[PDB]
Amino acid sequence: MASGVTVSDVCKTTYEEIKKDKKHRYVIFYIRDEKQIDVETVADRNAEYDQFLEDIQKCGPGECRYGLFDFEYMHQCQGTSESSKKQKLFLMSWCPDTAKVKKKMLYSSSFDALKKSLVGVQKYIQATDLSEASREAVEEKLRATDRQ
Amino acid sequence: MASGVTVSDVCKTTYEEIKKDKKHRYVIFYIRDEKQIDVETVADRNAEYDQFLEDIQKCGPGECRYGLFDFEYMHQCQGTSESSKKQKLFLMSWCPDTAKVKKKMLYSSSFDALKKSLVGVQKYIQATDLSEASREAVEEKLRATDRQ
Amino acid sequence: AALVVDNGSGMCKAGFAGDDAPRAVFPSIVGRPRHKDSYVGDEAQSKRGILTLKYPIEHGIVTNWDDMEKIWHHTFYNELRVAPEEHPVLLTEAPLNPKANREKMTQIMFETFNTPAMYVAIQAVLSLYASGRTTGIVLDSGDGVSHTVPIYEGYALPHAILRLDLAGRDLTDYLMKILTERGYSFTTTAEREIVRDIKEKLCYVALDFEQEMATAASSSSLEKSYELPDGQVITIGNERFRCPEALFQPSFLGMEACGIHETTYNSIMKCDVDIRKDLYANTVLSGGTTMYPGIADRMQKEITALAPSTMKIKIIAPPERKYSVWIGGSILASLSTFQQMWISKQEYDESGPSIVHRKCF
Amino acid sequence: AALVVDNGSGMCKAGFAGDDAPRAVFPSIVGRPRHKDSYVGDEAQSKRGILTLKYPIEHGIVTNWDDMEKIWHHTFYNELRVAPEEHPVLLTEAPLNPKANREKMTQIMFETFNTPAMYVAIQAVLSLYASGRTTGIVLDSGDGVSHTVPIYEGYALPHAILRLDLAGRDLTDYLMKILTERGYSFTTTAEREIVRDIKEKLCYVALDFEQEMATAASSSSLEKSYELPDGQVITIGNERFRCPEALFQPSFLGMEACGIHETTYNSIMKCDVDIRKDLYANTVLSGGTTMYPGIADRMQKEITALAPSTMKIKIIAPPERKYSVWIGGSILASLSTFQQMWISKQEYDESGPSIVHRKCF
Amino acid sequence: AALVVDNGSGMCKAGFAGDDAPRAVFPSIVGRPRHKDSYVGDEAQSKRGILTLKYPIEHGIVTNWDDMEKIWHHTFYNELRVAPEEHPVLLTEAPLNPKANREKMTQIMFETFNTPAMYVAIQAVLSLYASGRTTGIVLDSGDGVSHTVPIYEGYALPHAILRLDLAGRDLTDYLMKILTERGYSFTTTAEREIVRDIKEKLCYVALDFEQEMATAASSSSLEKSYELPDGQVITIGNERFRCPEALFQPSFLGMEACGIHETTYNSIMKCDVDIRKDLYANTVLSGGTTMYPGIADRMQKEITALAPSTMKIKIIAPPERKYSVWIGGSILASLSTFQQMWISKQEYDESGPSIVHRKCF
Repeated sequence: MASGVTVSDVCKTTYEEIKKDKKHRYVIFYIRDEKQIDVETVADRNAEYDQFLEDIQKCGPGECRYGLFDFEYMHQCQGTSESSKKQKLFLMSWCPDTAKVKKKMLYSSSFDALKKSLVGVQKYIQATDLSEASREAVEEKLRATDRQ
Repeated sequence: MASGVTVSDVCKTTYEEIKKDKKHRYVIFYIRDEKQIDVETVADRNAEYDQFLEDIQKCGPGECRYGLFDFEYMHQCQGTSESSKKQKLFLMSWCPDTAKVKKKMLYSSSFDALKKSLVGVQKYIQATDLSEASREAVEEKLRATDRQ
Repeated sequence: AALVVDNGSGMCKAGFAGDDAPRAVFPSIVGRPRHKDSYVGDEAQSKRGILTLKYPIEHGIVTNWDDMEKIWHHTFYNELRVAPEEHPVLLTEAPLNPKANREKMTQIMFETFNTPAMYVAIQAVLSLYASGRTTGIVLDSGDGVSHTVPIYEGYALPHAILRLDLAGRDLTDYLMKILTERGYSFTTTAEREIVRDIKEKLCYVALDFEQEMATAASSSSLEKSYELPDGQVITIGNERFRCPEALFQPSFLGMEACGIHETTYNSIMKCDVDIRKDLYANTVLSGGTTMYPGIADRMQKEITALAPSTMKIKIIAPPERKYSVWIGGSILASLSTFQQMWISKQEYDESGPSIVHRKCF
Repeated sequence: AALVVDNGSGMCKAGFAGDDAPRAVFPSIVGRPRHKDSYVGDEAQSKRGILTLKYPIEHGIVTNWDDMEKIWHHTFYNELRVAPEEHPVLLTEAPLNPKANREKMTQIMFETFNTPAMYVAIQAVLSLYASGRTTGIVLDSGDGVSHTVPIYEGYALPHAILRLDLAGRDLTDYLMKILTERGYSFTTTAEREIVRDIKEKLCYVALDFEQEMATAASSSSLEKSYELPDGQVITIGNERFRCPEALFQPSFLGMEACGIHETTYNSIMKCDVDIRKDLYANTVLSGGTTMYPGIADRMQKEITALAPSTMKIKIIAPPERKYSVWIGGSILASLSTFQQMWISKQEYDESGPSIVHRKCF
Repeated sequence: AALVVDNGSGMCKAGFAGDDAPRAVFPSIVGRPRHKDSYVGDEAQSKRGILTLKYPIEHGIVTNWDDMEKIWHHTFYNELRVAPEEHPVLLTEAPLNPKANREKMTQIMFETFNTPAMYVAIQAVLSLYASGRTTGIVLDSGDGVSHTVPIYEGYALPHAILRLDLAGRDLTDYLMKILTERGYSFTTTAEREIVRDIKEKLCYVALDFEQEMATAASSSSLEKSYELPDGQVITIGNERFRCPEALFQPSFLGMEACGIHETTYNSIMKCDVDIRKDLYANTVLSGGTTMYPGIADRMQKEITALAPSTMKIKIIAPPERKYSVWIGGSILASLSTFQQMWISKQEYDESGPSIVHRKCF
């Protein structure tokens, strides 16, 4: 099921700046005029995950957004005493339970368009409250893909 | 899996007459009273393979038998212009598809007893119809063991 | 006369050696009331509305020994009406049965049922021998599981045995589902048996599945009617061949597995190159789920397509293949010369349950 | 910082020189839809139900260059998120890699990825050096293949290198099989990863396999539990040590091959008599499949039994041996003095791909 | 008719005097179960997966007499199906066979097999005579060993005989290795036979090895295809001529030895100056490993380059040279006048085993 909402070119450009150039840490997307996904906030490369959570919620408790984040965490391979830094890109659909049905429908039905436009994302995360968006929750999901 | 069917001494004697003494070309075995493998037909040393096929089938389209044959064929060693005569003993289990299940079970489950009693056979051949028992088919199987 | 018991995942077959067919065929299930302390076989099945039903054999492996003992008890005393202590007993087992299970089976026969003698035989080997062969590959498909079992000179090749946890029971469930899509609703267990009956009577394997689908869309020539017990007549169309297609395309059931033709091929490929030719030329179908009209032809076609072009392909579908395993055991155990092959109670008392590995394998 | 890429049959390890561990470790697989045009690594693995998966490296040798380029593309852009044209690149190769493959690799780095410089290093040599040795024999066992690689004064001895096409992946499959025998069924690819996880966490090598089997039969002391993702807890017994036993006894998998201890011995025996003493005294374990607890002791025992009585035997199992190859490359490539050892783009333009043989060997 | 038995390291050839070719050709191996008490020849080879295989002849010398007796037993009773006590027997031996071995052979024929008469002939001398010469040098290359044997007026010159422990079997192993490098994996014994077959059908000796390598790199004109038993077609390229190159360059196998051309040259140089001219002009190729296309030309080229410029070089490659030794023995033993040359049982009883040195040399 699709809404027909399109993805702006800037979204793709910003995505490449994060994935390939490592220029930015994360980006927040929003749907402009119910017609097109566009870039709302771009954070510098040194930005932390807490800032990401603040930014994605900054527009209010009923507002929906998408968030892309280049997440870094430590991974210890079984049998090796050495922890290596892993980086994985995830894309989050933020649709708080407090959001109105129209907004929820709009964002959920537009998410696939964004996914298809951003090739190479490792994990797609659905979040409706902070328990699902927390660092711990996200990290757990990302690790689940870690090749043992 | 074994039926418990035994092998008569005459079978062993006849086998030695073929293998060592070259007195006979082939022998057909049958199971007597479902209890013991015995000798049905012994053919002279000059008998041909066609006669073997006739003899092994002579008791009807649903009858099972075993056949031992001292098979002769010409072998050309790679690189040598000279064909040498090779002789190989094979043991055939003849269980036509037209045979009743009881007979099929009896002969298939008794075959190992016969194999163990006849030491030195080069090839064991399973045949359920003429396409599997033909001279061409048998020769092909025998050649597959030819040391290049 | 010796007793012959074929231990199937879904069905137990039992009878007397020398007979042409089993005397008793019943579901291998034990039922207990949700709220006699237990019911077995047809009785359990008839009371399924109030019972919790369990299968002691899962995909050919005994997983519940208490219930298995009940099944055997039911076999000897209720179905065959004999005292097992008076009869030697031949039991069949699935390929890859654990050694421990074999030993446990042996222990229960001698210590619990006090049989004077027993023998264990591999289901696929019996089927192969019953076809007059000692070398070939058996596609054994029963109610609960399908196996491809390559056998060379009477010895199964364990490394090359493949299992598909898809068989008759799954197909019955699948048929129920697709009949529901047509507007027929079978929701009860009793109704499930009706569907099983429909499946066994009306279903078949298409040579070309796509072509058959096209035919079914353009004509009613493939439609068949079935009268329900209540007198209502239902019409079955493309469900007739869609159902068994699941054997060739397990994805119909949502399974990420190869179909039985590919599985057979893969099993052959796991064997030594020198025996593959024999395996291709001696593929034996065995089990109730192989009774679909057309299955042999379809297998022939599919294996020919997978095998090297020079390879001779022969599919063997004996008419009696529904009970080939049991029949093989029945014949074997009826031979007077086979009497020496039994594990005797004395031998068991001397050597323990491990004797089964020496005497039967 | 230079990029370091260890090309494994089953796993790709990649990161930046100077790091203590790779940044990225992922399956070396490319997937294509059965019915993006292609998926690589974890992404391919996560979609395995709908993809045909292929390994571009088979037993240490690249056999599919198109797919290999995709793996590298994925390594540079997706995992490391760097432009390869800005970084020198150190690549590892298996022993006995064909010259043509080495040249092809060199060509692709300079012409397709436009790297400014590159170096190729042999996996076993890196591992040996990382242990502070220049002379010894390396038992390298990864996901897809095991090698014994005698090295004398920094030079691998090609005539004495032996390969066993048995490693981690085979063991995972084997474990799946024997768990099935216990009643646990893992049939899906996702489930296979679970089994891999079980293998890596719970399996170990017995010092005495027969004794351990006896212990397992008489006590539950060797049993361990594993919680599945769905919350179900399974119990693993003698499968824990039966699985890695396949390394010492490949017959468990139906393979007519010598185990890793015999293979190591045979490799040493293929070398000159004067260096054998050094090889016995310097056997280095490397690769993920060597991480089994007990493996070093077992190797010590087995080699001692095979070697002349006067021979000193020493098995070296560095703690970091899971990534020894990569770590060795990381350290080497991080040295400021190593910069002179690179093949430069200029040198490649002048001499062509054959320059790799002069500069790296 | 007398029996003729050519005792090769890897192959036994046997038949009746007067025949144009041996009746039986089989591996000279004895197998015993790892865990009939023993298997011989093709039977042993067919069961190699479960047997330990041993060669009773190593590089032309009998090292295991128990097994050798089994080989002979198998030759007489299983392959030829004759009673040896009824037939004189001609046996061949390698050059430099110890006197003790000759005597032991004589003892076993008369005392164990009760042959009425026997004769022993040197393999290289038979081959030379079969070519119509009494003076020359024979390059005898079988399965297990290569010899250069200078012969003057019918007498081998022991001081000038050279041995290269490199022959057909080594080449087969080598081919396996280099095919593996190409991506074909042959790991089983059965597969080894396939490789042997590939070697014998497709391999050849390049006149100029470097030029041929260049051609192979620039064109596919030298590539040949081989259909495997499973139907798969493989392509063989520069392996075709790299494999037999090992005869001229043993370093390909890691051997510090001279190739067959140098060895031949060195053998000639060990002889008196007055007979060297005759040896150069009469070099006879013999044995299966000399059947490679191009080998005669290559030898001609290489010896010409090594020999003084004024020396006439002639390489003789009889078409029947695969079995030249046996054929020579067959013809000799078929002559009515040869009957007086036998060691009789009576002579043996009077003089003991040492009679073989007087009657045959």
